[PDB]
Amino acid sequence: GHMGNAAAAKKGSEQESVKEFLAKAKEEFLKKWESPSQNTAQLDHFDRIKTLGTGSFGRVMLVKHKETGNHYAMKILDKQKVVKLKQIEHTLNEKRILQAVNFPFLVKLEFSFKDNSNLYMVMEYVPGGEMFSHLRRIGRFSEPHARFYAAQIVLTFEYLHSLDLIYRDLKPENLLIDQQGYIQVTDFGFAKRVKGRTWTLCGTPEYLAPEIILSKGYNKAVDWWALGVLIYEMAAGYPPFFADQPIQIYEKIVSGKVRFPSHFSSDLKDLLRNLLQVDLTKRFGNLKNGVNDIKNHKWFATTDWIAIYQRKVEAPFIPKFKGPGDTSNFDDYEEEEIRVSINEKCGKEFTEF
Amino acid sequence: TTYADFIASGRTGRRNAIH
Ligand SMILES: CN(C)S(=O)(=O)c1cccc2cnccc12
Ligand SMILES: CN(C)S(=O)(=O)c1cccc2cnccc12
Repeated sequence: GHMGNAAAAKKGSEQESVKEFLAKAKEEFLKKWESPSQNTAQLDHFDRIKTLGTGSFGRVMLVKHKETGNHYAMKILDKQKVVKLKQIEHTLNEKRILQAVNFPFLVKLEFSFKDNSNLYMVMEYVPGGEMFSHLRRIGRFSEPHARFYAAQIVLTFEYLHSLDLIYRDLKPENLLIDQQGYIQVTDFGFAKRVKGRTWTLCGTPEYLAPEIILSKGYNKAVDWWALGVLIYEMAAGYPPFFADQPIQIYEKIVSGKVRFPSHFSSDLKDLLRNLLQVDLTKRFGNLKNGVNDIKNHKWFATTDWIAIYQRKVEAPFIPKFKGPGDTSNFDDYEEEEIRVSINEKCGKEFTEF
Repeated sequence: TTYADFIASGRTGRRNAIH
């Protein structure tokens, strides 16, 4: 066989130990999901320092909690905007998931509250910036560098999928680098509790699995496809399927064809062909062996999955950090004033927030 | 090159989810 007796016994034991972990993690998540947090701070508890990012729903700002001096990232969502953008259920769901999950590579929600006009999700500040910016800046990550990040996504998806959460919006834009060089997954606006199948067309074109594009009822294997896209993009500097317009990207994705840079190792290419596998019955992460097909793949032979989870691996890259409020790793955004209307907007729609 | 095609695609910046 590929493993001798000591290796196989060690590997099987480790696999049962993570099953034991996930079982306990699932119980703690459900208990938190049934009894969630609410109204745990207020706006004047924070100084607003700088906008770190923007989106259709609102803005994310670096804030400083006045009492403690601690910095946080405060996501501000315009309620009326959220309605018009038909994002009520996503936003409520994201906040509900964020307060219920617990994993070292998932951003932690520290406070949440609302006022007449806005919803506020106060998350840990992740000062290293988006993986996106570093990837485009460096050009591409070495395979060990890409592997270090990929390993954390694998563990994170293993965790989320054990909670029956499909993530569905993996991309470097969504992955922040913390001070130790580890990954923080943010943005759960498309995550959903799915034990079986789900049908929503959602995600980012380059990262859509074929079965999403083809309007099938799909499952958590779309996350493993997206992992393949992420690994490819991290290691190549560009994603496997690109084109001027999303429709042409989709034609490439469903085509079953993928080309690799010549500098890709064969181990890497083998993993990618098994993740970027259009046939759901052959895609890694979707077979009887589950995530173990990925974690035991030759490309991950050097990965100490436990050490990664415990964050005992020295990161290949540590972002420039010049203090707790440093925003140098984030781009600059036009600053809009936070106006809290006198009239409560959309009170019914966000009652549970 | 494939990288040049990636540049020519114009989708080198931050990518939005579909809407
Ligand atoms: C992705 N960013 C640029 S962002 O939107 O500003 C952001 C979102 C969520 C949590 C964050 C934590 N720290 C820094 C930035 C954070
Ligand atoms: C083996 N342990 C339970 S653990 O090191 O705490 C751990 C926790 C969560 C996920 C894991 C995945 N792979 C290896 C170890 C993992």
